[PDB]
Formats: sequence, C-alpha cells, structure tokens
Amino acid sequence: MNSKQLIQEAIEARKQAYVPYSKFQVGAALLTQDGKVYRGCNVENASYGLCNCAERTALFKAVSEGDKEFVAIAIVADTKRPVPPCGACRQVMVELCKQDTKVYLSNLHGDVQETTVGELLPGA
Amino acid sequence: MNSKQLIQEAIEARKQAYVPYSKFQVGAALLTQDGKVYRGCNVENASYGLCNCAERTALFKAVSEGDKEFVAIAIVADTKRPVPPCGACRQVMVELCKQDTKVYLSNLHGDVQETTVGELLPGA
Amino acid sequence: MNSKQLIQEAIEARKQAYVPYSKFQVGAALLTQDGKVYRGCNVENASYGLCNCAERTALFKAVSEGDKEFVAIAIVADTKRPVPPCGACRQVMVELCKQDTKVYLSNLHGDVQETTVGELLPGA
Amino acid sequence: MNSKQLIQEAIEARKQAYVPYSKFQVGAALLTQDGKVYRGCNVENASYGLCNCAERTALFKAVSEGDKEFVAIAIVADTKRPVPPCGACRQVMVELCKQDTKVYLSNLHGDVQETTVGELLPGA
Ligand SMILES: [Zn+2]
Ligand SMILES: [Zn+2]
Ligand SMILES: [Zn+2]
Ligand SMILES: [Zn+2]
Repeated sequence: MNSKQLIQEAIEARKQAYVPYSKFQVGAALLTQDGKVYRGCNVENASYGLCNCAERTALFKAVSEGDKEFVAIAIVADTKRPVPPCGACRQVMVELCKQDTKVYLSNLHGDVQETTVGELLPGA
Repeated sequence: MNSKQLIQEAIEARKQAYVPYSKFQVGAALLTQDGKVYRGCNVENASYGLCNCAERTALFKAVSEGDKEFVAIAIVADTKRPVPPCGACRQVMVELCKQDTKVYLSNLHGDVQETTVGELLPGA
Repeated sequence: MNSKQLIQEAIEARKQAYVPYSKFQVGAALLTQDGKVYRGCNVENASYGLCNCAERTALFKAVSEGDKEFVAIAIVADTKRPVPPCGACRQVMVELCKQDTKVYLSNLHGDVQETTVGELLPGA
Repeated sequence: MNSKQLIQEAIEARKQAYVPYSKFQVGAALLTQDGKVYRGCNVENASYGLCNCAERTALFKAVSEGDKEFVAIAIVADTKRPVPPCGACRQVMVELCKQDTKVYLSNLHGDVQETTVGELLPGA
C-alpha cells in the first residue's frame, strides 16, 4: 500500500486517542514487509511522565503479535506543519526499525513530509 | 472465563517478548467487560529508560482498539514467588482501570497471588 | 533535623519548579544519615512523557554527589489532602532507599501524613 | 573555561554513576552563562524503564538550583567513538537549552565530536 493509504490509517488510529490532559490527539500506522498495518494512538496519564505516544503504541502492538520486519510508518496530528516524532519515539523506532524505513509525517490539511528513521536521529 | 485461563493467555503472551538486554520475558493478558482478551509483553531498548512493560503493552493495545472497560488482568514471569508490577505499571493501571479490578500475579511453577489495582497502589 | 524542618526545605525547593504545561509545582527534600539535605523540584517537557518529578530530582542529585545513605524525604504540593508520590517515583525510592525510610507527605495548609518507602509500594 | 575543561569535569562526574545492571557509566557536565558547572551521572533501576541519563541529572540539578541559562554541555562514556545522547535526552535538552548550545561528545581515549542541541534533533 502507498503512503496516502497508510496516512489514512493514521487518521483513523488517531480518533481512538486517550488524551484528557492535553486534549492533543496523535495517530500512527505501521506497515510490515508482509503488508499488515498496525494502528496506534497516544495514551495519557495524570502523572505526565507516564504518557505514551502513538508511534510506540503501534510498535509495541506489532512486536506483541510477533511481527518484526517493518517497511514504513505514518504519523498524523492537527498541527500547522507536519511535526516529527519526539526524541523518545525516535529512539524506539531506531531499536525496532532499519535506518532506511520510511516515515510519513502529516497533518489533517494535506501537508506531508517524508523522511527516514535514520535521518530522524543523527548518529543513533 | 476464569483466572486460570487468563493466566494461560499471559503465559502465551510472554513468548513474544523483546528482551535482548535483561533476557527476562514477561507476559500480561487483559480481559474486557465484554470478554475480549488483549495480550502484551515487555519490549526493551538499548537505552534502558525507554523499555516498556507487558502490562502497558496490553492496556495501550486495548485503548487503541477502542476498549476502555476492563474487568481483570493476569501477569506472568519466571520468578520464585509471583512478582507484582513495577510502580510505573501500577500508575498506568490506576488511570485506565477501576480500583476493584482483579490482578492475578503468577509464575511458571504454580504460584498465584490475586490482588486488586487499588490494593497495589495505596493512596493513588 | 525534624520533620517540620525537612518539610520547610521542600516548600523552598518547590518554588524552583519548572512547570509551564501543568502549572502544578511540587518540591522535595532528602536527608542523608550525615544530616545533609538535597532539594528537588519537578521539571516538565512539552513532550509529557519526559516530565520529571521532584522526588527523582532530589534523589538523582544526591547520588550524583556520592551520597547513598538516606534517612528521610519530605514532599510538598498545594493539594487538599497530602498526596503520595506517583508510582514511578515510589519505584525509584525503593531502589535507592531502605524500606524503613521515612516519607512525610504534606501540603501548604499544615496537613501531614507520615509513611515509609516500603508501605508506599506493597510487595516491591 | 574551554571544552577540554568541561570534558574533564564530565570525566569526574561519571565516577558517581549508579549502574549495577548495565555496568555502563556515563558522565555529563553543564556550563551556565555565568560559568557555573553542574555535574551528572546516569542512575539505574531494576525496572529498566525508570533509568535516568547523565545529561538529565545535570540539567535537572541546574534547574532545581535556579539556573536556566546554559551555554555548553560535555558528555563522556567508555565507547569506541564518541556517542551522542539517546533520543529522550535530546528532547530534554531542546526544552531546556537554546538551539545553538554547544555539545561536546567525548570518550576516555582522546576522541571528540562537537555538535549542537539543534543539530542533534532535526525538526524539533
Ligand atoms: Zn513520541
Ligand atoms: Zn512495569
Ligand atoms: Zn513521581
Ligand atoms: Zn539519555
């Protein structure tokens, strides 16, 4: 599937977000080499340090089903420009994905920035 | 179901753990009010602080799929006595579950302790 | 020094808190067996999962100076009743302190609950 | 000062690390606009996810003492080439420091890479 369809999956994933403290909904969608998609959203805690990001939710759900080979991930939020993952998600993406895996950052108004896991974290 | 079946499901969940640094696999299985089961495992990182626990992987999976009403959780590891979740897991369960929700801590050699989300975190 | 003086140290520590997202200031003060006090406050991030608690700040600062034997800690916030540490701070306190180390939870209106590190985290 | 002196201070900071699980000591030293130095080290937990990095321990110490204006940081570990901070550390530095603040990554065998907070986290 193409980047436009994986972005839609992230738009759908995002609607499921648990965010009463920030009210800021993020969604992600991870695609395996076999073509399966894993959806993820952010999940907050009143104790802010325990908040979990969409990207990590999607990745942990894929690992938990025994899927380990990932080709791309799309990430979506209602920002002005597409905003990239926070530094802690980038680090997890580096652990679980290859340097060349595609990352499509997007917002709800059609903006798109394609990058890679490696480029997101210089020297990781 | 029953508690012995949710423990079996956690036993199976533990097999998917990603643990190359600690080598220590954990599994959890979460039961919804409707009787849906969600499995999780711990997922580690070379940066230790970014490691994620079994209980969280199950809970965040359920949230991401739209389930928010949980009746019980089982947690399993190769320990001597059954061990309770770490304090950060306890804090997540308090946010996402009711104080009366049932927690079965088990090992691979028979031992079972049953407790509750509330009893695990006094004053939370 | 007594619990009333360690609580004052926490009241002073709290004024230094970095919290633009929650605007909720916490302070702590850790006392060594030799009588030295370490002050700590919470420090937030726009990426909420990276927020750090007062208790952890105080503890990490004590370790970083080579102090390892702790007799008590006081914790203060502007809550109705004294509120206990979040589950992740409890876990760190367990790693670095003895089960019998004293914890004074307090607010700005004189309320005080004394407990212990061990009692804060059943079975840790 | 100079970069070689801040590196020496990180070399000293690393000696206080609490690392019984990874065994891997890291040090950091942070320099304020006024020329005050704050040292930190990594502090580990049996629950890997609760581990804290050197860079954070230094930064949170400075904040807790009222210093918020940072001109440079040095970070030191026993690696083959100098290694950059993990993504979660990068995200903290972005919040607490200016994009132009100077970062010296060093090892114990001569190697030095100088970079910046901004260069370490593109698009942050
Ligand atoms: Zn993130
Ligand atoms: Zn845990
Ligand atoms: Zn806390
Ligand atoms: Zn780090």
